[PDB]
Amino acid sequence: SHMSRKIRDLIESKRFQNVITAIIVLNGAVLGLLTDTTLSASSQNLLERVDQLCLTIFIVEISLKIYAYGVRGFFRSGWNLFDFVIVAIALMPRTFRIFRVMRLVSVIPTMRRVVQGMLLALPGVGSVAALLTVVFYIAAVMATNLYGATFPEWFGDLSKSLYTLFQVMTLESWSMGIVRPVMNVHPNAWVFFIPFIMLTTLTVLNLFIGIIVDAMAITKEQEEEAKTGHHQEPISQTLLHLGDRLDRIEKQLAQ
Amino acid sequence: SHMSRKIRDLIESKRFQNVITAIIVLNGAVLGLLTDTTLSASSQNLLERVDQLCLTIFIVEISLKIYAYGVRGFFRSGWNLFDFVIVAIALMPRTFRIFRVMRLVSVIPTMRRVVQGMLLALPGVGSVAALLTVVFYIAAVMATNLYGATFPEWFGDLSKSLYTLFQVMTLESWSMGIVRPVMNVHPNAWVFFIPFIMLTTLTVLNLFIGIIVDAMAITKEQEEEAKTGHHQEPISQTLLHLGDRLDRIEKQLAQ
Amino acid sequence: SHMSRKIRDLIESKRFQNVITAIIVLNGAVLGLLTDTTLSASSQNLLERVDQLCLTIFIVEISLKIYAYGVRGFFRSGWNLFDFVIVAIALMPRTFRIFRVMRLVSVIPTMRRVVQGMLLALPGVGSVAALLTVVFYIAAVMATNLYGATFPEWFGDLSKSLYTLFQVMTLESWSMGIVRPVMNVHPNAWVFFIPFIMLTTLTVLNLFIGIIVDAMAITKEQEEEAKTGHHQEPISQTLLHLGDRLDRIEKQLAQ
Amino acid sequence: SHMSRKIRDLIESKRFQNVITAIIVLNGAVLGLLTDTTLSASSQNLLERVDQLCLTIFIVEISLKIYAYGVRGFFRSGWNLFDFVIVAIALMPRTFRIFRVMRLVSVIPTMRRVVQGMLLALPGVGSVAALLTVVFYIAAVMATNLYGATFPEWFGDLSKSLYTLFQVMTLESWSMGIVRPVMNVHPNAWVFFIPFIMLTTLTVLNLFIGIIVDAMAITKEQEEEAKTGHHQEPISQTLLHLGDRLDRIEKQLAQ
Ligand SMILES: CCCCCCCCCC(=O)N(CCO)C[C@@H](O)[C@@H](O)[C@@H](O)[C@@H](O)CO
Ligand SMILES: CCCCCCCCCC(=O)N(CCO)C[C@@H](O)[C@@H](O)[C@@H](O)[C@@H](O)CO
Ligand SMILES: CCCCCCCCCC(=O)N(CCO)C[C@@H](O)[C@@H](O)[C@@H](O)[C@@H](O)CO
Ligand SMILES: CCCCCCCCCC(=O)N(CCO)C[C@@H](O)[C@@H](O)[C@@H](O)[C@@H](O)CO
Ligand SMILES: Nc1nc2ccc(OC(F)(F)F)cc2s1
Ligand SMILES: Nc1nc2ccc(OC(F)(F)F)cc2s1
Ligand SMILES: Nc1nc2ccc(OC(F)(F)F)cc2s1
Ligand SMILES: Nc1nc2ccc(OC(F)(F)F)cc2s1
Ligand SMILES: [Cl-]
Ligand SMILES: [Cl-]
Ligand SMILES: [Cl-]
Ligand SMILES: [Cl-]
Ligand SMILES: [Cl-]
Ligand SMILES: [Cl-]
Ligand SMILES: [Cl-]
Ligand SMILES: [Cl-]
Ligand code: NA
Ligand code: NA
Ligand code: NA
Repeated sequence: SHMSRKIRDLIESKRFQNVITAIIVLNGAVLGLLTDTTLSASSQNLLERVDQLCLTIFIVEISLKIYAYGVRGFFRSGWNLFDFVIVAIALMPRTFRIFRVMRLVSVIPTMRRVVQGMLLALPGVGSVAALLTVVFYIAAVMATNLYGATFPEWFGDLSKSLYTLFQVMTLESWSMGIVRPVMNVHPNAWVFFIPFIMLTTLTVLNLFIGIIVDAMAITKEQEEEAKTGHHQEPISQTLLHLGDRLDRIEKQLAQ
Repeated sequence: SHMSRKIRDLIESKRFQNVITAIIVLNGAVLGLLTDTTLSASSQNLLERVDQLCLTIFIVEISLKIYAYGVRGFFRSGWNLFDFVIVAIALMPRTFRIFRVMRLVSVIPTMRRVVQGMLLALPGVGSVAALLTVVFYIAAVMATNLYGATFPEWFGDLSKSLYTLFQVMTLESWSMGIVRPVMNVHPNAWVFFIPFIMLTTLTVLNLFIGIIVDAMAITKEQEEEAKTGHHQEPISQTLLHLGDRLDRIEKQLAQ
Repeated sequence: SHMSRKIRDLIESKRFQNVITAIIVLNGAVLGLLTDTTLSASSQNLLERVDQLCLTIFIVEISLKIYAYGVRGFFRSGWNLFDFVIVAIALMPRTFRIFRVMRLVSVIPTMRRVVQGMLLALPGVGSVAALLTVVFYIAAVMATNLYGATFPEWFGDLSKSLYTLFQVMTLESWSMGIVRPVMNVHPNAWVFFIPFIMLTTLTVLNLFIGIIVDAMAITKEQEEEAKTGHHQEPISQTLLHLGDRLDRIEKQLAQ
Repeated sequence: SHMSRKIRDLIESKRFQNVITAIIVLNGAVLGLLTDTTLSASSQNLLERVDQLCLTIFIVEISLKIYAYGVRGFFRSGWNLFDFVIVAIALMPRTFRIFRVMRLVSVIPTMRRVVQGMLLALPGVGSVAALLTVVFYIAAVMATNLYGATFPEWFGDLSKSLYTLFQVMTLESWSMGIVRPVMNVHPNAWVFFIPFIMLTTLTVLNLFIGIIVDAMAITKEQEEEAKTGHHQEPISQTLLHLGDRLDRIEKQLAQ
């Protein structure tokens, strides 16, 4: 009965998605080729047109979408917003056009759900992250005061110290490159660095594991709802309802 | 009543498996000795005959098998196919004969099941892997543009950048060897590299954990079915059936 | 009806907490600025007053608290004790004032619960930690005896050996920096170092995983009790009570 | 009524255990002091007597034990056997006496149970370990053939290659120290090394996680049985028995 309705049906098809995916990939491949500094002037010119085309197909797509759903209903979705900004900002002649390839995530549903699970897991680890942040800040202040005068390249100011401490937490050359040189001047520096490592590696892995365990559960419920309209009821609710059926046959057997 | 049937019984015995295992090991040991560049001409000649023998015993084995199961029923199995190719390609006088030792996996059932679990887990992490791939590709394009002119050995082209970024994701000399040298020329490069590390280490570990958790469950169900013909019913189905027995005694107590 | 009661209500408000949080942050920011060695004499003087103020607001706070709860009831809490010491020791004109910023943990409840979970998990991994400790001590004695005379910088005495072995367990330059140089003199040293690595990396990760899995469960029960006054009953107790309702309807249907 | 019985009661007391623990620690402390190469002749002499004493107290202990339980019942226990060998071999005037300190594990029950869980978990990961072993062996043969002539220090023979590949699997200097130098001569060597890393890091972590998850469950059941004489019934058996109580009230309500 309606134009709008027939467009939404197009937008939401599997073929349309495949086509926009193919254009993202192509845009991506062309921006990759353009890294090649040896290119002829005409080749670069060509590739830049392919990019122009890709960007155009993107504006038609988003247009189609803002029409078929209306200004307020398109902007209802973070993903549409994201798609919109990514495409919009390219219409302002920043220099990292290649971020356009993140649209593979916004356009492919299973990929969107991976990202959604990870974003959704961030709140629940916020206290673990804050504890890490506090540990970092305190360590960076002490390292600057302790070591900044004698090791200024690594600890000369707070910024330097944070950088160095991040390197130390990743275990990268922590000993041969940082702590042994420091200990030649400050023999007890292991008393600072080895507890720092123990605590940050424990906390970071806590942070990581919390994100991953949650993100995987969220994603998995999203995949279920996407396929069947509902998710698995948690065992605890299943046992709750079993508790109810038991109450209703205990009460029924009064007489 | 049948030749075929008596051969299949041989093939499927525990003694036959032990014998083929022993020949794989021996083939493997001889290819190891042949790495020894100091060997006398006669020793090498000997070892090469032992390999020839090993390969022959393999053709008889596979023959036995294609006969006792017929062309279409042998080629029904990925493992038979794999065994077939590995042995076949050696009959074309590639240079990595040592891959023959992967037959330890195809011939030993518990080992086959480990590999089966890992292959079977690959689909379920395909979106996590694709997200990693996207992150890599985008990072490699930006690193080439940002750093290729000033650091061409590490970022001079897309290939270089991908390699370097893989090294960076593994945390290997990421700071003393790559990022500190880069920052002497581009002082804000930590703004690129430290988020890259955070995101890829999170995603890779997500990838790893997903594979392992699934592969372990799959393998474990395979080990159960191999031993008893069935696996453990998931708790959720057990609770489902408990829900059914409750319905049938709630309905029965109508009167 | 009471002063005490109206103060406790202030102390326990959300606004009061926000205010003490803001003062910790500010104290923290000022101690950070003071790392900056380039500061004018007047700037340093200013910042030191801001610290003096911050410390004062802290004494009023703790005073308020010891009054509104009484000496014995304030000192009932580890966190109050901790808050008390941190603030008290600053009234003794040690040099790491920046530890004051750990009060973000004692004053923010969700952060307190993260730390509480980790402390509470320590007992249950105490045997895994002791095993690691034993492995370290034995390794450090043997490394000193084996390698101390020929590699005294790394193994010259027990202290040196422990340090080196910690570095080796973290995998930092273990081979190019320590074990290959050692093997040029003692060709079988891989027989010591590679088992050391296998065993300590297995044990440390066991230690880490045990802490994290437990700390996460404890923290999560604390967050529940903080919000609703109780936690989730473990599935095992739920099944226990289900077993009871079954007994009471099996016994009831005697006649 | 019996000597034997009163000795076993002594052996099995908490005070006796504390005393043997204290002697292990002391033996351990003295062997540590003896690493100190600067010691006076008389100090070393003293410490060596303390060791002699410690070893003597150990023989009385084991004697007490072989008597109070009899030759066949003492040798029934792996831990007694282990205690016996450790003490016995010292009566043969090998040079790593410090292994005596592993008796802290055999004498302290919670520590014994950690080790027991890890030993008991080894069978269930045997296939994952064998797969790793196969991957290593094949990689080491190919690396020797590919790279041995041009990089003999790292790949000159099978032993060298295994060592290098272990280093590579731990990610230690894998790129700046091994693979970049190799690629200057063999530009496609990343095609060998990067898949090697992906596969071995996945497999090793699978190995590690399998050991730890199992060892923790085993240990935890052992701690339960040690305290209460039984362990927790697995949920699956609890649900089985719930299924039985349901059958017995479905069958009972026939009439
Ligand atoms: C977890 C958070 C880790 C964040 C680290 C912050 C980096 C500091 C940013 C900064 O402002 N810098 C100063 C210039 O803008 C660069 C520093 O990173 C510093 O390391 C350099 O000065 C080195 O090149 C000197 O050795
Ligand atoms: C996660 C995917 C990581 C994949 C990495 C791809 C490697 C690039 C393959 C390639 O085509 N190369 C060019 C020649 O074929 C070799 C490069 O690896 C490159 O690093 C070398 O040019 C260095 O030797 C220079 O410093
Ligand atoms: C898991 C526990 C790891 C703990 C490590 C203890 C460190 C030893 C403390 C000590 O007393 N030292 C001697 C001076 O006080 C410093 C040593 O750390 C040592 O490494 C130095 O002498 C090096 O600078 C020489 O190469
Ligand atoms: C996962 C299993 C990793 C096991 C590694 C086996 C080590 C090899 C033992 C051996 O027999 N060697 C030869 C002498 O006995 C020593 C080698 O380790 C070798 O690396 C040395 O020759 C280097 O010093 C040369 O660069
Ligand atoms: N693979 C490995 N990673 C680590 C990280 C830390 C560690 O010790 C510490 F105390 F830091 F946790 C040992 C190891 S082994
Ligand atoms: N053993 C350890 N591995 C890592 C890996 C990453 C890390 O920080 C990051 F933000 F990258 F995750 C810290 C650590 S400690
Ligand atoms: N990322 C990785 N960390 C490790 C730690 C240890 C290891 O081998 C060992 F035997 F030590 F466990 C391999 C790896 S891969
Ligand atoms: N902390 C980290 N350890 C690893 C180990 C391997 C890895 O990539 C690979 F493909 F090897 F798994 C990335 C990372 S990040
Ligand atoms: Cl770009
Ligand atoms: Cl010092
Ligand atoms: Cl070969
Ligand atoms: Cl810059
Ligand atoms: Cl300070
Ligand atoms: Cl040696
Ligand atoms: Cl010793
Ligand atoms: Cl090559
Ligand atoms: Na590492
Ligand atoms: Na490293
Ligand atoms: Na390194």
